Order: sequence, then structure tokens, then C-alpha cells
Amino acid sequence: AKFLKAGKVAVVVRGRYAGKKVVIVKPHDEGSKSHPFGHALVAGIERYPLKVTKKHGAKKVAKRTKIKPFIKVVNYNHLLPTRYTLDVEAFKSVVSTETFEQPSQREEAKKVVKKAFEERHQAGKNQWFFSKLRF
Amino acid sequence: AREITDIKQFLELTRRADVKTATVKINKKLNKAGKPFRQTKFKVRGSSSLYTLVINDAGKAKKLIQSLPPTLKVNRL
Amino acid sequence: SINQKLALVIKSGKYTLGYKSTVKSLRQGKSKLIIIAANTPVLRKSELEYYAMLSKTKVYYFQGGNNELGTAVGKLFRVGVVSILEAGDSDILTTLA
Amino acid sequence: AQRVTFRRRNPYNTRSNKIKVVKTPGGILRAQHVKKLATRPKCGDCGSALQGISTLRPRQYATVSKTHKTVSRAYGGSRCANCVKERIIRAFLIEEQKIVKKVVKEQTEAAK
Amino acid sequence: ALEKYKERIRHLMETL
Amino acid sequence: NPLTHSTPKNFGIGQAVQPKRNLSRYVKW
Amino acid sequence: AKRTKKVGITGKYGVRYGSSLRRQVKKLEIQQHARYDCSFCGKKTVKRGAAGIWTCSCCKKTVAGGAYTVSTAAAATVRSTIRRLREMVEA
RNA sequence: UUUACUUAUUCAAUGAAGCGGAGCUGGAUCCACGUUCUAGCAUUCAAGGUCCCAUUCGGGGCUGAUCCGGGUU
RNA sequence: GAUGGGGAAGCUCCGUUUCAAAGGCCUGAUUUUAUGCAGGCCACCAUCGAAAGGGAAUCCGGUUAAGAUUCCGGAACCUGG
Ligand SMILES: [Mg+2]
Ligand SMILES: [Mg+2]
Ligand SMILES: [Mg+2]
Ligand SMILES: [Mg+2]
Ligand SMILES: [Mg+2]
Ligand SMILES: [Zn+2]
Ligand SMILES: [Zn+2]
Repeated sequence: AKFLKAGKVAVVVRGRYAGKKVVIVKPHDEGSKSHPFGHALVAGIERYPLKVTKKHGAKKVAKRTKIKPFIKVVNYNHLLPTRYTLDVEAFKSVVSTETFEQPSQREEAKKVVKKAFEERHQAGKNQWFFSKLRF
Repeated sequence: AREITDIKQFLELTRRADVKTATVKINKKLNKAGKPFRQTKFKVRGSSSLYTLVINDAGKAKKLIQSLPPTLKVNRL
Repeated sequence: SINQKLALVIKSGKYTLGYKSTVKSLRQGKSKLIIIAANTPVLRKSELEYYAMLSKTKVYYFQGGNNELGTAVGKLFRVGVVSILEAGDSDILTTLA
Repeated sequence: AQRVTFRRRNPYNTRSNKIKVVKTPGGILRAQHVKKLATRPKCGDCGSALQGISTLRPRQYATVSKTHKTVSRAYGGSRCANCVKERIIRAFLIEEQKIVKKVVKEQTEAAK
Repeated sequence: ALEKYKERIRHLMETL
Repeated sequence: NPLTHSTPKNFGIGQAVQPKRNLSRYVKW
Repeated sequence: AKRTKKVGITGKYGVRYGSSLRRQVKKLEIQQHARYDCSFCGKKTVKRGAAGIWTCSCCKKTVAGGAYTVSTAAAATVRSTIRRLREMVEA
């Protein structure tokens, strides 16, 4: 049936974040007054962490594991859905319709998303999500 | 040559370190093809570019002339 | 035949024609079968197959190009992909096609 | 009725010796040498002109900022939006197909 | 602080 | 170590770039 | 309103070169200036760029082919023979 | 006389890169089961595995990537 | 049209990247043998040949007996640091 649910991982195909992997936080099938089309509120990774080896020290690993996130409202036609899933319970509250309207609650939302993504990547979950797409 | 429209920017340009000379030029023009009026152009000579500020108000132009810095070398007319 | 089943769907069922409407039906889950023409580019076909895998939708590969698919669906223009939204009068869904 | 002359010593109508007639503040007509017009940069995949990129002679690109020579997207500049989108789609789909084929080959080796 | 961060990461590895 | 992964390279024909090998037998002396 | 009874495209040559040669040229010129279906996008938009090179105005696909036609009979026979040999090798 | 050989001599190519032989190497005398829906991508002594160090930003060895040859093919 | 080479009794000839050891760069307290340079990386050929081909960037006004996009006045631009 419907696969564009919360927690679905997609690849952005248009815009500044083209080719980057996001996770859908809030779908909107019927649109709204702003963005009058089917769209989704997503959180993704702008700057992927670098690969680390056995020889890297603590400071180098800390530098190379940094993640810069972003939050975006994106049209459905500009998303390519995948078969992968990602838990969005940790930042479900901070990514909302009113987050984008107010400058700048986006900063707090991105801080929450950055902390969640970095903790999950350090835990070692969602290797495909945290791996950069090469094209 | 550049045209400036901000009065604070013009004052900063007059107080800039490399700026030494300015020129005040008076033109007699017509507003909306009506009565004659007086237009004043202040031209600050920078190192690279010449800055022009155009004022169509005689009283404001006189006030700006009074407010010009004293070390700046002003060439009238 | 498959052309007869398609004609029965056209005269009795619900359908949509074209890649964008087919993708919208697949995303909304309203699609039930997608017919893909033979001369459809492989990247387009792969994207349609991935969407059909996500939405659990059957795929049929029409033996013929977009001109033949347009003739089969009864139009005077080429169609690359056809999405069947509702086919109850026809037996196309319950058969092998 | 005022006739003009070349302002340089090349007397021939070559591609680098083109002129236009301009009236000066002195009230006279004079020739003015025109540089060859610039060509828009092209996409590396389809060959179409790149949207949002300034059109300059190749030496002049060293004098402008990075905003005039790029767009804010991956492959911004060298490739266009549609080609970038197509290669993103191709990369994702082919990687998924590679995973599928590896799993299928492992299952076939196990069953064989 | 580093030890506490390592403990938190290991707990997240267990519970995630 | 959850941060490290095994990514073997395919050095077969039509695959990743060949690694450096001792070509002393093929040296043009 | 047909303007010429038989010369057709070879009316640009006037009374020169001989009638049989003009007919021979007419056949191949009609072939080389005809419009052909694209095997990829399904549209009748393929025209000759240069001899042996056939480009589709839509979809920008370029195919090698014959000097004055897209596909020659010898090329079609070669294609069928190669298909039969490949099927025999696989089977 | 017939039949062989290579080392003189002759011809050609290359980035003198994978030649010849053997694997208590594996699968079935033959093969690398490392590459064939797609106008993507493939580069920083290679990641990983295993022995050390004196742990500290990391550094070494074997392997990954079988061995041997007195012939660049 | 030299060099590396190869012809020619020889003045000289062929050839233009070959048939050559044809040259640059990175790291280092190299487990120290005590004042001797070790570990690596990338590779192809001189030079001449266009005042109409390619090419960084300047205009206006004035000035002489004869100079002028070059001088003078004003206003710009390029390149390198
Ligand atoms: Mg010579
Ligand atoms: Mg020269
Ligand atoms: Mg010239
Ligand atoms: Mg003169
Ligand atoms: Mg001067
Ligand atoms: Zn393009
Ligand atoms: Zn076509």
C-alpha cells in the first residue's frame, strides 16, 4: 500500500541536498496552504563522517565522526524512497510545521538531530544511512 | 566612477584614510519639466574610484557642506 | 488475449497513463498492476520496478513498444507505462498477466 | 556621412578585427573595436548550456567570484540538474541491484 | 567525561 | 569496534585498480 | 499539386547528367533524406548527420548504419546470423 | 639424407604488468564460481584479520594478494 | 630541425621520441652498532614556425610647423606580490 511513512529513508534527487540520504519525519499527503502538494518533513545529513581505521587516535576519530545535519520540507517528486528504515522517535517532537516558520527553532531542531545522529553512528547502527552515496 | 546614496556611507567615505579631496558641483535643472531648481553633487576622490552623491535639496546640501570634515580639501564650483 | 483484457479495462475499469501519474498511483498505493512497454529505457524500468517492489504491485512487461501499447489501450498517442487502478470487470489481475 | 577608419594596424576584416561605429562626446563618429563574444559553458554529460553560470572569455573567469561560476548543488557548474538527477538514480538503483545479485549468487552457490 | 561517554555509547550499542 | 568495517577489494579483471607489485622481472634495465 | 511529373527531387539538376543517372541518384537521395523511426524512443525523428551516422532529434541517440539508409539488408542478415550463433552457443 | 633444438641473425609490440612451470591451493582433463538488464561510481603504502610495541596524536611484521625461474612479450 | 643512435672516404645524410641510466617531488630520531642517506611516489621528451589564426587589461577632451588609443587633464582596467 503506502510506503512513505515516518521513519522511511529516502534519497534526495533535486536541490542543494541532491544525492543525500534523509529520513522522513512527517509525511503530508494532502499538502497545506504553504507547499500545496504532497510533501514530507525530513531530516538528513549535509556532511557525512569520514572513514576511520584501527590506527586512528581518539582526537582524530572525534574529528572524523562529526556530522552536520539539516531539516527540510521536500516535494514527493524530489524524493526517491528506499527500503531502509530509521527510528525517528528521538526527534519526532522537534521537527514540525511550526519549526520551519520561526527563525530560528531550526537551530535547536538541528542540534537535537545532530546529537541523535552522532550517538547512533557511534553506536554503529544504520551503516547504509550513514554511508555517503557515490555518484 | 560610483554613485552613493547613503549619507552615513558618504560621511565614512569622507573620513576614510586615503581620501584627501572632494569637489562640490552645482547644476541648474528642471524637476518634472517645471520650475528651475538647484542640484548639488559631492564628489569624493578615492584611490581607485570617484564617489558621487547627488542632493536635490539646497538646504540639505548646505548642511552637508557645513558637516564636511575640515581637513578634506574641497573644490567649490 | 492481453489486448482484449486491456480493452475491457479501458471500457469498464479505472486506469492512468504515463510515468508521472503511474508513480503517483504507486506512491499512494492505489495501483494494482503496471504494464511497461518494451522500449522503455532500463533506468526508467528499474525505477518503476523498485517502486512496485516498495508498494507490492504486480509488473507486466508488454511485448511491444510505446506505439503498440497506445494502440492496445485505445489511444492515438504513445504511452510508456500504464497503471491499472481498478479492474473488476476484467480478469487481468486474477490471470497470469 | 562621416566615415571611419581602423584604430589599429590590421587592415583586414578578420575575426579579431571587428568594429562598431560610436558617437563620441566630441560630436563625431569613431570606430570602436569589439571583442569576440563569449560562449556559455556546457554540461559534461549532455552538452547543453549550464543555467546560472556566467558567460565570459576563459581568462575572465579568474576575475569573478565563486558565486558566478557555480551553483549550490553537487556537480554544480560542470554538470546540469537533470544529468545529476539521472546519475543519482542510476547509482542508487545499480547498487541495490548489486546487493540483490550478490545475495542471489550466494543462495545459488549454497543450493548448487 | 571520556569514560562516561564511552559507557553511554556502549549502553546505546546494547539498547539500540 | 563498531566504527571499523571490512571492505575487501576485488583485484580481478575488469575490477578495482591493480595494486603495486614487484615488477623486478620486467624491469627495462 | 505535383510540380514535376517524374524527376521529383532531381529537378535541381535540370537537363544534365543523363536520365538514368538522375533516377539512380533520386532513389538514394530520397532514402538519405527520409525520416526514420527511432528504435529507442519510438518516434519518427531519426535523420542522417553524415554518411553512416543517424541521429534522433529527440532523445539524442546516435546509431551507426548504412550510407543512405539506417539499416542495410546485409546488416540485418548479419544480426540474425549472430543471434542464431549466440543462441546455439548458449544452448 | 631425414627429423629436431636455440644461442647467432631477422620481424613486431609494450606502460618492457602479469610469461613458463608447479600448486597434498579449491570447484567440476577443464575452469577461476571475483566483472554482462542500466551513458552512475571506483585514486591518498587498502580496509579487515592476527603477532608485537609501551599506548599517546600511533608505529612496525605476516596476511589480504600461493610458490619457483638464470627469458619483457 | 639538434641530441640518443645508425649510414657515409668525406663535405655531411636519415630520423623527431626513438634504440638512452634523458628528472623532478614527498617523508624521516628508520629500534638506533654510536662522525658514511634510508623509506617511497609520478613518468615522455630540445628548438624554430603567423605584425591577417589563438591571446590579460583604456577611453574621452585638448595639444604640434610636423607626435598621439603613446604627450597633457580627467576617469578606468589587467597582471604579479
Ligand atoms: Mg636532419
Ligand atoms: Mg616561436
Ligand atoms: Mg592576431
Ligand atoms: Mg599624423
Ligand atoms: Mg596619461
Ligand atoms: Zn546535462
Ligand atoms: Zn529517439
